[PDB]
Amino acid sequence: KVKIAVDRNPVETSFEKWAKPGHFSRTLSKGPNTTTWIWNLHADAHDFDSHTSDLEEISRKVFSAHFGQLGIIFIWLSGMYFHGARFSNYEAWLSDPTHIKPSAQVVWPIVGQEILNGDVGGGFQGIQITSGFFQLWRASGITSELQLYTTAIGGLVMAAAMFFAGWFHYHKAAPKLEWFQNVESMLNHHLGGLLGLGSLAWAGHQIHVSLPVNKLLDAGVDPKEIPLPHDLLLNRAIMADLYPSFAKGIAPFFTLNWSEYSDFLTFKGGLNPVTGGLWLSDTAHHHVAIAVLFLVAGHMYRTNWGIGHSMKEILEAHRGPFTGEGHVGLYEILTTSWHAQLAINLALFGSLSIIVAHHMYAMPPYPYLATDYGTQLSLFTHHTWIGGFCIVGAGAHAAIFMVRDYDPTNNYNNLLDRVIRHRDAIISHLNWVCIFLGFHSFGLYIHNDTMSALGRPQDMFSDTAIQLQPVFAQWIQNTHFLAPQLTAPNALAATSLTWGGDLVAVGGKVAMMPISLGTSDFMVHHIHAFTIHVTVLILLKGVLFARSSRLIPDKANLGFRFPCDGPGRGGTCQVSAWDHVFLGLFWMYNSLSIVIFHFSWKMQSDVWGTVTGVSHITGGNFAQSANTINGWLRDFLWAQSSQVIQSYGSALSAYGLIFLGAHFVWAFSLMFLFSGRGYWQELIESIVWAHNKLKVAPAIQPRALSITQGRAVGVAHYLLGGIATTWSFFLARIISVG
Amino acid sequence: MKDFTTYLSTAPVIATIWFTFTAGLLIEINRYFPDPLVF
Amino acid sequence: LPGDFGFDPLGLLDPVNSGGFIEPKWLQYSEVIHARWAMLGAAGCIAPEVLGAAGLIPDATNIKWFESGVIPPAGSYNGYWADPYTIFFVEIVAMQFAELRRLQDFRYPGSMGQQYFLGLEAIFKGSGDAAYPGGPFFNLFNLGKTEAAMKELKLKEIKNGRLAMLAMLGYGAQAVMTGKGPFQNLVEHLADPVNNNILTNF
Amino acid sequence: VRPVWFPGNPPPAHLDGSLAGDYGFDPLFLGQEPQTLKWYVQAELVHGRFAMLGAAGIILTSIGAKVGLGFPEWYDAGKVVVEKNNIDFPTLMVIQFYLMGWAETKRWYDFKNPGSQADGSFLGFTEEFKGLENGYPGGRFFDPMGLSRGDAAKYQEYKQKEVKNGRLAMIACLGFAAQYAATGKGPLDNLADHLADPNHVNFATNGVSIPI
Ligand SMILES: CC1=C(C/C=C(\C)CCC[C@H](C)CCC[C@H](C)CCCC(C)C)C(=O)c2ccccc2C1=O
Ligand code: SF4
Repeated sequence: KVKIAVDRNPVETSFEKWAKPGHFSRTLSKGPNTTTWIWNLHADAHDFDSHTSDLEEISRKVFSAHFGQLGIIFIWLSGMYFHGARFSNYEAWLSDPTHIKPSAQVVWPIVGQEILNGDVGGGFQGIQITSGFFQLWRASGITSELQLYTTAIGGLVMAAAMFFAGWFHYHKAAPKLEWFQNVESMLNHHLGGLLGLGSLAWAGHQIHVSLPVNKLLDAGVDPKEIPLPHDLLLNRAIMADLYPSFAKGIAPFFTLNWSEYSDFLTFKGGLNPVTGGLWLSDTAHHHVAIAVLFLVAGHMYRTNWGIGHSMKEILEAHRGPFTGEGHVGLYEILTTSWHAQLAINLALFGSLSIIVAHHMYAMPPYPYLATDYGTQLSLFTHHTWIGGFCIVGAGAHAAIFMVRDYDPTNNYNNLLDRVIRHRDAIISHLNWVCIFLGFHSFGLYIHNDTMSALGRPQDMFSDTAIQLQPVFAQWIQNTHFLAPQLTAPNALAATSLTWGGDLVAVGGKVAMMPISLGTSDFMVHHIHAFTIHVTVLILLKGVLFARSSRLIPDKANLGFRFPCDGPGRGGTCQVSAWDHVFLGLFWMYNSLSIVIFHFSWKMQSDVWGTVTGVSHITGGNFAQSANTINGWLRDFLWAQSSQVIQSYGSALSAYGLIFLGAHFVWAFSLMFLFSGRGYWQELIESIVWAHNKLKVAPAIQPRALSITQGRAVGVAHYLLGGIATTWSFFLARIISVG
Repeated sequence: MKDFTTYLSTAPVIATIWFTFTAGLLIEINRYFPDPLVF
Repeated sequence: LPGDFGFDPLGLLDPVNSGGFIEPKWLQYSEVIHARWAMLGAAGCIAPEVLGAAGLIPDATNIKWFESGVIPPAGSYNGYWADPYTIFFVEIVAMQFAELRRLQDFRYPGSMGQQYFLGLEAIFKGSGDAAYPGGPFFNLFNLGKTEAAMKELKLKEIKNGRLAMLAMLGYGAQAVMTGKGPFQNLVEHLADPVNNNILTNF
Repeated sequence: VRPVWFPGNPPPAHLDGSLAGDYGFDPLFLGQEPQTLKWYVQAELVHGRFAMLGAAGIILTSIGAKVGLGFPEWYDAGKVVVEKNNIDFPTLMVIQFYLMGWAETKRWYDFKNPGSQADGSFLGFTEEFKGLENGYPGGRFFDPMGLSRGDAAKYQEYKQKEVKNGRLAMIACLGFAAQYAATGKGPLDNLADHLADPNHVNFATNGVSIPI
């Protein structure tokens, strides 16, 4: 029986514990004697499983935590809109999105940071934002910075509301466990309402606001000349002017004569050529379709009436012969472990964000977005990184669950059980396949460069030399090129030019063209594949042997994170799934760096540039330089390095600055990466002798970090330096050359 | 209230405020007296 | 209790684990509050139009209600002795006082009859029940000294109020669709129950 | 039982009604601490008396302005008088500094040490710098008319009236500041204006205060 179950005034409100460090945990509450006390205090502040054992209270904790998270995000978005409204040239760029660089950040006239307020057009002096807020707002049709002002204001209000919500739901009224567990109710609620309604309301805003105003934009009327949105809502006259279907209002919809509404629900495909954005009619049709889908979807499961479904029942039903108990008890599991749902959602979300970036560069929706090569690249790399990190966090919390909440007594012969059984054969096969992949895919490029230095290019692997043509990908490309003929009769254009076809040009810049695939691209795809397989390997090992191993039959007893079990029996160094996900971070960074390199170079070479033919940025050099790592390094890196290595005296000079600084910090990480906390504490003892020699010892006993903590500090700094170096390089290069 | 005073006498917030004070000192210094080299 | 036909499908009257303002007392309280409000709103919106229809009031009056100026885009009236915001200001402070002291009751019963309030404190003892103070003022005449007729009045109030809420909904919906007076729509659908309907207005 | 600043709710702990103007109003519990509270008492007294000064001088000068006496408008008056005279602004300021510093320092160290300022270490006077109460330095100098030393009841009533008129004077001088900040005119001018048309002379007519 699904209903509302809460507890009134559970938690009080006083700054008392605020004066009490470590109060949340048992041991830390005792106060600091040595320095690691503060570190661990911080480390465990949000480990609510460590805090206590009440599932319900932990649920309430994380609930308020989400509340506050949302509030933070509200704050950030609102401040963005605020600075967009106050310190931007967005209206100038509205008047001309073709020759004004989006800039929203101005600095102060001080010791010399002022030089950076460069010229982005329209007499504006600031920094080019690569975020694309300009094209975003134009697609949404925002015209007056007053609108952004209002927006930021409302965001402030929303954030305040969310934080009060967290406070109330934690201290005034906190729901109850069964209420948190009415899972099918939550699913139906979310699935239907949240998504369907959001999409449908966005479609309505589109239809009644953006499509008219963006239609007039591309019509060419002055921005400050269009009537107001609510005025448009008032006067159906002008709406029928734009599309006469509106003259009939809504009765046709009530007569199922949708055909008439086609004026604004098209199926053109492709971009608006005068704009480079997707066809807004098509966008609204997309979103309304998504809306109807999720709406009808949100009514699947039983909540308080006979109709519906039982997740448990169906999962138990689905069982195969080779599998024993099939999908039984998993209901029990998911109803119980927070980390399970966590890791699930994290992996899914990372994958999503990846797909998001993919389709986004594939078919840019925003006005004149494709022209902003820098914004494209930036958002793409951004979301790719975010997704990968979400993946590894998923692996992390999955292993966390397997350590903590696992119990054999309920899972007797399930998918999980047989997995635990034949894990060794599994991981073995995985090792073998990854080794083969690495060997072949790497040695290809290496043999190429070898024949090169050997003056036998005849014997390389090039699109001219011995070839590896992705016949599959090209065949599929042409397949999509020809699909609308028959497999999509009501289609006008393919969703992407890269299926084949012509080139679209807005302002000389190459907006989009069909892209071919050579043996070079073959090789790079196989590279990516091998790397990802290594990453999944290390993660899978960590999770599969987190609780035990033929080496450590009792590994489950050493907690999730733990330095080692000594140097005994050879040496137990780095034997935690914590260490495993650590290694995974490393290999992942490697993978995604490679992928973004591929993307950037292929874009610059065979896609981007300026139309006249195509003045490709690097003239397609990639096509013949990518087969050899020498060509790679020189023609990509060494070449595009100029922009960053001579950016001084310019507003972009900070790019080279942070370039060198990222170099610095990335090397700084390595001392942690290599050193030894024992040595460190020895130095500590020496220096405390030095201090006490002058009666200047601190009360809190200075202590070298735990092995784990040193590992973490080092890896954080390492990844930071690498990503920042690359980030700076990319930004400077593209701002200079695009 | 006293709880609040104690929370403010906690360490990292004090480090914070002292640093903010010093930094604002020096920034204003450079504002009103730009480009110092000697003396 | 009055107006209870067992009409609680989702079962919002569930007492266990209540709290906040999801709590039967405050709930029905707000119910009757909005119901009385809707009664007043029906009277307000309906009066001037039929009044001008009788011509007993001037034609400068009897503009359609929404054209008052509450939504200036929807149209405003002029001839008001002061500014819209001028009126609105004192209106705010007045209702602030009223609602505040009503709430002070609802949270602390009778607790507005002690601090000196110009002798109007016996008036502000009310009773041990929000939405039903009584007292010398809030019950001028002892109407319902018997509990049977008392609950009769209670049910009548409930039905009338809910119905008036529905009436306000109708007023808003029609005035949005046809953009005319509700009385206008009455005259229309009387001219044609056939040809003057929501089906016609498509 | 005493009329609360907010009827219905109970007063705070450190607020009881012992001092004049106590209506239980410390929604932020700033006076939870006795020392800080007493300090605040003295601070409120001082600031209210200053505001009384401010209002009185302002209203006098404004009358002298509106009626044809050639008195400048207060916010201009300092400049205009320093200009009409041969006085040196920094000299004025520094002498004023000397004086306020000495007297206020005496008051400060009396708050520190309640009675050390009447010891007679000063020239020859004793108990004539002895505070009767916190913020109440009732002596032969700060009460030559000796109101405090007769009818303590009417005296407490006077304390009530003092803090009352003091909060009134504070809000009044803030009001004057606002009137000028809005209209750029004399407060008495704006007064006569609201007299002319209360229906159409107000902040709502200014449109500045309320920005619609
Ligand atoms: C350098 C180093 C140390 C020594 C460095 C340590 C322990 C970190 C010291 C951090 C700070 C500097 C000490 C804390 C300072 C206090 C906050 C005191 C106030 C200081 C003010 C400036 C705020 C290790 O202990 C270690 C352990 C394991 C692997 C690698 C390493 C490692 O590389
Ligand atoms: S402290 Fe380091 S070296 Fe020593 S046993 Fe542990 S992991 Fe190995």
